[PDB]
Amino acid sequence: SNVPAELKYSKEHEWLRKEADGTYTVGITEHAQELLGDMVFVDLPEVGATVSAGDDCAVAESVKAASDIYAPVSGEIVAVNDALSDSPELVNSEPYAGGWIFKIKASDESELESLLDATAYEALLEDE
Amino acid sequence: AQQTPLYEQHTLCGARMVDFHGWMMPLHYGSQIDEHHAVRTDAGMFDVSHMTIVDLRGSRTREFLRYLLANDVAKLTKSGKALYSGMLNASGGVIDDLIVYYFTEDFFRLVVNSATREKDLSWITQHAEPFGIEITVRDDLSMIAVQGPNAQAKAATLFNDAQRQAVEGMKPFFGVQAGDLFIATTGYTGEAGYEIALPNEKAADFWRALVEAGVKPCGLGARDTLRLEAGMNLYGQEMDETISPLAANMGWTIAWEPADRDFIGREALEVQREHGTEKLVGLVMTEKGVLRNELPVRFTDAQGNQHEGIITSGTFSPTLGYSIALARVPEGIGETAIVQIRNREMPVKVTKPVFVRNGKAVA
Ligand SMILES: CN1c2c(nc(N)[nH]c2=O)NC[C@@H]1CNc1ccc(C(=O)N[C@@H](CCC(=O)O)C(=O)O)cc1
Repeated sequence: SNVPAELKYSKEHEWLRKEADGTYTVGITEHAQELLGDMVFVDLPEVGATVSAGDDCAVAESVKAASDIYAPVSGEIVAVNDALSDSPELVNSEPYAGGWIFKIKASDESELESLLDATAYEALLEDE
Repeated sequence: AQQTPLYEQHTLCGARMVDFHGWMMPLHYGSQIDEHHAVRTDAGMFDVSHMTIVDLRGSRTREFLRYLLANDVAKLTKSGKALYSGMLNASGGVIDDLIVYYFTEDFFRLVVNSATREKDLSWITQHAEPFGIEITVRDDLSMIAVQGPNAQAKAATLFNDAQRQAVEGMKPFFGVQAGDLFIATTGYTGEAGYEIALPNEKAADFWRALVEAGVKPCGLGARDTLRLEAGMNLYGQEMDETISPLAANMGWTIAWEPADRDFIGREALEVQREHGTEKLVGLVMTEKGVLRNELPVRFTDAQGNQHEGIITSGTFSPTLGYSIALARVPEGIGETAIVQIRNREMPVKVTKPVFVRNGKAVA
């Protein structure tokens, strides 16, 4: 539930799911969304944008504040969640499903190789 | 940071606590937008126990309050009648806004903000003294605000027969003691409902029974978006000791008549009314984004001259589906303005300082 088994994780508090075509679907974790509160807008990057790990490339707006969402890995943005324009509350209700933010074609295997796993992640919320 | 007697009930209801002016209070219980929706469509409730309640007794009470306050308690002529008022300093700035309830010629009650408790108590005990008023700080009481179109019906399922009798037919802005409940038709959301004050030791259980009656727990998040939609001020943002009420859309609360009632600040106010003041307006931003506190608001008069006000409160309105704000602006503003967000200039519509009235967008 709170941390699905099959996912990779950043810190950041983002998740990544490897798609069948080798790209990664990225969104924020239940813990990230809980800390955000109800999302009212999200500003998505441009499809075709190149990012480096650590770039701020999307913004979630809640009732209380704006907050940056950072690239978990280096790569090219291949898709963005256009459902979030009408239904931004999907980040809150379905952070691992309907609430995904973007998709990335990763350009660097070593970054991928240091992403946290369901276990290393549950150790990070639990750590503090 | 302190806490209310309800701290436990809040966490049992899933509250996310934050520090609010030295009290741990619920920001929300899961979703502020849902909490806001509940108040607008059904029944929601807020722990308002951190507000200070002051009882004032003695034959000089009415006289004293006619001097302390800028509205005029002589308007209160029916048992239990309440009004809203500012309490000004000698320069006509606002020390606090508050609600006063009239009980008997010799018994009134004030309810003031939490952030302003110490300053107000000192101001009140300072000026009351020569009137010989018996001043009681009611920290022995908690208070729950129950708000929404079914709030009064849900709350009343907890009232015994005498309490139901006491409140039946009760119009807006009245308060009544009925046994150990004080029930008042006051609120900060723009909806009908009650505020109920009762002993601290009974408050946990009343909250529990209210939950069980179908009233949704609502936190500070929703408290802010409801009050802002309703056009209601938040002390420290819409006004403070440097801001005149007539610049904070509280002109309507100043009881100028009878002219022979002097009150603290009246003389300075009279002078300000004559020199003119800035004014509080509503901002509506239909384009994507959210207006935030203290952002500059700019407009250009017919002549090509730029002028600048400030946002006092900004939020997203879940009832409008758009960001709204209150802002203090020079006179002569027109229909539109521009607000600086990040480093881009966002058009806004300028409106009356109220967004939702008797249920709907007042568009
Ligand atoms: C948090 N506040 C508050 C309180 N006292 C009580 N009992 N409840 C409160 O929520 N005192 C301090 C501050 C009061 N601020 C306000 C602001 C607006 C209104 C209000 O109802 N304004 C109506 C006035 C209508 C009338 O006067 O009949 C409005 O329509 O704007 C009340 C208190």
